[PDB]
Amino acid sequence: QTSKLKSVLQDARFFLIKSNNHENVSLAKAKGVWSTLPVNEKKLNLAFRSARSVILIFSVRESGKFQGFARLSSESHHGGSPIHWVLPAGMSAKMLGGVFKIDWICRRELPFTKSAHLTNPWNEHKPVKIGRDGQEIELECGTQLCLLFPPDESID
RNA sequence: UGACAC
Repeated sequence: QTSKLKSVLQDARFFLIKSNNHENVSLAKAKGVWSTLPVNEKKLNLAFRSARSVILIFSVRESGKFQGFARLSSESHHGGSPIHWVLPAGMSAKMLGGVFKIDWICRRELPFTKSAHLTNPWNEHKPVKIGRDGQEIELECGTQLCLLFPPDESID
């Protein structure tokens, strides 16, 4: 069975998160928080109240593989210092700082070959690895991704 | 409005 995690997959909204470097994803799991473009933080903040739960799926541009997924624990923060994100070329911190708490359901990576049979109809019907940051994935599509993640038992 | 698949 999928343990208590299944409780989210029955009604949660899934979101495709991208990153320009593996360092932002690695830093986000080391901090237990995340940040993204202000148009995406808005979609995640509004999805938080309208859904039973929100799930953020992590990915890197050059990797094409998923680095993990985590449940949005809270809305974006403000009035305090931001996280030390690794800003890629042409990026600036002014688009960030809306840092939100997240709960890592799995720290492990997952190659797209396991999810190759999946596609997002809430998009151009393209595979789950394509599409921009903040793209909303279908309820049952993103659910299936959570079922095909490997166990994090490699950590200990 | 600024982290698509390569």
